[PDB]
Amino acid sequence: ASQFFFNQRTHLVSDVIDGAIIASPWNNLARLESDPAIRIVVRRDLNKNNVAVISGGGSGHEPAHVGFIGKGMLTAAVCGDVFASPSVDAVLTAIQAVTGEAGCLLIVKNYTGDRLNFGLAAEKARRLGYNVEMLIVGDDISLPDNKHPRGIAGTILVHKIAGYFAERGYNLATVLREAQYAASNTFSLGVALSSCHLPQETDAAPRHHPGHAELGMGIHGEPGASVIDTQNSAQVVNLMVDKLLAALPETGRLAVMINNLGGVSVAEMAIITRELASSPLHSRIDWLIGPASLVTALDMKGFSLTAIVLEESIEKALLTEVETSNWPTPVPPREITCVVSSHASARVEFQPSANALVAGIVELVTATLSDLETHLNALDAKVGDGDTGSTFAAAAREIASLLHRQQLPLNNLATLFALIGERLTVVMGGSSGVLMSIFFTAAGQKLEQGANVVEALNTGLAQMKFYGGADEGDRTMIDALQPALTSLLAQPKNLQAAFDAAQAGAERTCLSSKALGNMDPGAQALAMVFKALAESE
Amino acid sequence: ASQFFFNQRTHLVSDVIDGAIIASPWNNLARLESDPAIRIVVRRDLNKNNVAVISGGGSGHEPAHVGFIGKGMLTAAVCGDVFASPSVDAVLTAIQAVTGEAGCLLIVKNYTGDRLNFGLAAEKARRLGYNVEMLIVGDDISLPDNKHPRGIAGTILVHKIAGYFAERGYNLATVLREAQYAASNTFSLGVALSSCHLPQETDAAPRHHPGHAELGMGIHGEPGASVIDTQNSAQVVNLMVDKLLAALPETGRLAVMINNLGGVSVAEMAIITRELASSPLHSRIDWLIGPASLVTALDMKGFSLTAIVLEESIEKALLTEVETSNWPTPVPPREITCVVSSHASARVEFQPSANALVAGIVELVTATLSDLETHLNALDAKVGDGDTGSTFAAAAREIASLLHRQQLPLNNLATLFALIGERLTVVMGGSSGVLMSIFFTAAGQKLEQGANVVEALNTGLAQMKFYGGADEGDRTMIDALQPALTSLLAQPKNLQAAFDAAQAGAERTCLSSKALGNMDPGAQALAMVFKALAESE
Ligand SMILES: Nc1ncnc2c1ncn2[C@@H]1O[C@H](COP(=O)(O)OP(=O)(O)NP(=O)(O)O)[C@@H](O)[C@H]1O
Ligand SMILES: Nc1ncnc2c1ncn2[C@@H]1O[C@H](COP(=O)(O)OP(=O)(O)NP(=O)(O)O)[C@@H](O)[C@H]1O
Ligand SMILES: O=C(CO)CO
Ligand SMILES: O=C(CO)CO
Ligand SMILES: [Mg+2]
Ligand SMILES: [Mg+2]
Ligand SMILES: [Mg+2]
Ligand SMILES: [Mg+2]
Repeated sequence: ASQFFFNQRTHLVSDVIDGAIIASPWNNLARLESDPAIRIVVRRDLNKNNVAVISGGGSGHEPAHVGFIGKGMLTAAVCGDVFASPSVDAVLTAIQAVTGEAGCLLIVKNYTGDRLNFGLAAEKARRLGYNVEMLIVGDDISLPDNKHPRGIAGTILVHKIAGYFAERGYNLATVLREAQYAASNTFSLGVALSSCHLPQETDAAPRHHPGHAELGMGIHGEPGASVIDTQNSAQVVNLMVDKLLAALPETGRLAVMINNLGGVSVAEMAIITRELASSPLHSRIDWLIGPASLVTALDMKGFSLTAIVLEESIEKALLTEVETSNWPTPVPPREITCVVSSHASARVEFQPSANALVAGIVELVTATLSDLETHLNALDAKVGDGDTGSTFAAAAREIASLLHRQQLPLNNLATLFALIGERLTVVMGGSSGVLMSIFFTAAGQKLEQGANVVEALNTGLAQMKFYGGADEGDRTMIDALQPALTSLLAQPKNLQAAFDAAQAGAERTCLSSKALGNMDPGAQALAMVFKALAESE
Repeated sequence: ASQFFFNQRTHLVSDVIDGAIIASPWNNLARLESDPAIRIVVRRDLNKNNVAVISGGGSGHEPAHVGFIGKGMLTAAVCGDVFASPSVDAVLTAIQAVTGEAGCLLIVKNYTGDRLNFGLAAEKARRLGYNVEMLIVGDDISLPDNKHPRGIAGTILVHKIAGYFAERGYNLATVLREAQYAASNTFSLGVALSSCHLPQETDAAPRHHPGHAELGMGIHGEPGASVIDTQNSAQVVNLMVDKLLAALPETGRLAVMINNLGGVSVAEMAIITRELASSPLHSRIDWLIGPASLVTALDMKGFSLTAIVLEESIEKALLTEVETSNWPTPVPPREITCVVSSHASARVEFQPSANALVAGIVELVTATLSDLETHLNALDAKVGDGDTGSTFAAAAREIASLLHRQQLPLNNLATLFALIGERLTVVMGGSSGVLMSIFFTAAGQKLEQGANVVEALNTGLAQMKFYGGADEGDRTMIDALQPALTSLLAQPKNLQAAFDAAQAGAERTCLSSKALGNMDPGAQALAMVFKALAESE
């Protein structure tokens, strides 16, 4: 057991190169022909004139590094198995394959493996006349007590710079110089809630600290430095900023790169951006690079923060656009702005009126429902959350009240409907309330545009179905309403006819239980209403 | 206990809007002033003239939908809490705030919540004169037995189209029409290894099926349809393709969108792309949209596949560039190509020679090490993996052999070194081998460029330090080599002097254990070598 989408373990690395290629925005990536145990990617527009910038490292960091290959950055990338440096054979095959006479600059992440392998390589290469140069990058500041700073997220910035001068046609020695400069002005710090899943069956889940967060967890999954007693975005980001400010000049503009280690939600990544924005670090940030997954660790739920000082040339090269696959384009921290609108109140206006007829109905209808409360709750109990009767009564009691306080526009229906619509949702929560609002609301806009009572009701229904998604036969109040309304559309004055129609429909809902004790509360509610009307006309 | 980067639970949604804004590439996003319980984002370049396309839904799907706001797509986006539709109050405030006279088209994801809320809204809006229109999107094909297809990943394509016609200045009724057209030509299917983590303490971990994968897992984390008996990339992707082909025309070009639900590694996402590339679906794909996180479910470890038929207008509108935050730019499935190089073999050339002197050393040195094997293994056992003696002997026995078979270029050192360098890594695996290769290899390139034996050795060392990262005092063989080499650089012929130097250094490594039983194998190995040399001169 594990949790990894992959086919043939042994074709893992390869398959990733393929898919990386099959998605090249600039179709500028190409695999270098060679033994299967050597996985190299090289830019199709090879310019052996300029100094070639080669980079690499293990897999699982993705897009690093095939991602940053092409005009403006990496010439080629050497990929080894998951979390393991390539062979010497491969780093060499790469130098030869793409290095011209201007030379090549190997940019290696600070780890004894990559160093040793890329190193022996660079040597066997020097010996073949190739002018080689190697720059070890160590930007992690998470373990100051350790001799060799781990190389992480910041590495790619070192590329951006090196690549700049490379394309401009500068001498190898000038590339290296400018490359190291950036490096020594780069500081990265990472945090993670839980490690990453691997492409193999393992003992137990990934390292994890319940409720806590590990600071400085290595991209290979290495153990970090400390453990923060919380998972709180603000707190955690601030702490990181301190440790970051603690190792950055007391003054100097800078660009900050927010890296997603692979398993943080886009949402979370966003909060973290808001956190760093309100960070004591804000007042010196002229640029943001992220949120984005730039140098990940498989699906590790962690993010990183990389700061780079803008002294001299650095900034110029950052901002220069390039032709890579995943390189993000620096963006100055925008300022949240509040746009305003001429927002007209919806609160329906009305002027109280009396109307012996309509009032008699509003009274009868409202009252009818109000008594059922208990029984409808009973029915809703064998079916759902036993809240129907109470829910429906709230809406009734409310309009019933407004009736008695003489505050109802009885003389104008299109307005009375619109009013009821705009009030039920309040007294009654839940879908019902909204559905019962959609009904009248849509109804009143049919009456308004000059239509009879039955045509509005029927349309108020059509809308209730459109949004509510319910048809006849779904064991719903629609099962009694429609029939009832379809009967009034024929014989507009025959209330017995419409009553019977509802009662029949209300009964169908009784013939498909999975819990007359299986009856759908809505249907009943409806039917008993039309029954009330009929026993008075 | 949980696993979520967030500060104030109640400011969750808001905070995400902020960070989404603070990163706007086009600085075209702005929050609409309103009560705090109403979270709306609207494009700054509001053009009431064109029909406004409003969309929304819960949070946690991220960049959807604030990410797709701007020229060419969404006018505004209404955001509700995590995995919960916005209020009616909010969907309305949005329509008013940005809808002109040309009207507005609400594009809603198929879920009873969003429908009901955005619906009552659209109604209360119609009533205020606003020409409103609502399009429910349902592209999930994972549960054909269900009445209402869930809305997912494909939704954004529906936007791309609707937005197209909107900006061109078309009539509301033309937008809707073209919008629905795309929708009905969109088919999505998702898979997940495990659900997502939420911003709250919960009973147990997210749904998960050890070794298996859930098909049709809802973006809210709903239960999917089936469960595949494997996690295999190829298998899983193929199955999805079948079910996809099963619901797509037997003929027709199409674009496919590969969506990352939030928690899949970039690497995995890439394999899945390679899988779909070799899929029975390839021969009809003129475009790829992804891999990318477009409509996620927090950190859910799953991906989705959305197919859209290119009949008529659809394709024209897809490809049109827009001014959004996260909209990807369709890219035709590239073809992996193999670039070739003029790769010169490194295999060092040499012509056998005899040399009484040098051979006497190669013999003495090689032999000296060869005997230690046992003792060096003992020392390496109290310190590391008890493999030193054996490792070092392999390298010795090997050169010792080559000595005896008269196959060594004894007459030319620069070549003998270069040869030994190019052979030790083979007989001896592990860092030692590589270090011992870096030594001689770099050495031979110093002798080659005309230098004495001691200057090469000293340089071979300098390199070993540069790549190996070890300095004097790190309890390493460097602790005996350097002193020894530093002694020969002064008195080049005094072997006793150099011996003593090593023996002293070898002894320092003895004064900092954490396991003369604490001695570093490397150091000893070295010292006993210079001792051998001295007891013969
Ligand atoms: N399209 C529809 N979808 C769902 N329910 C409907 C629909 N049309 C009518 N109903 C009725 O809605 C009633 C539900 O009762 P109600 O008093 O709202 O409690 P509830 O809906 O079960 N809980 P809640 O989701 O919080 O509103 C049922 O009796 C159904 O008859
Ligand atoms: N960076 C370094 N530079 C120089 N010498 C080193 C360095 N690291 C280790 N050594 C020496 O190399 C010896 C390593 O012994 P060895 O028998 O190769 O076991 P090992 O280090 O565990 N090989 P491996 O299993 O690949 O890690 C030690 O005695 C050290 O003296
Ligand atoms: O993945 C790690 C292996 O060394 C860094 O490349
Ligand atoms: O998050 C979901 C809420 O219904 C989809 O918008
Ligand atoms: Mg109920
Ligand atoms: Mg309820
Ligand atoms: Mg050992
Ligand atoms: Mg070993």
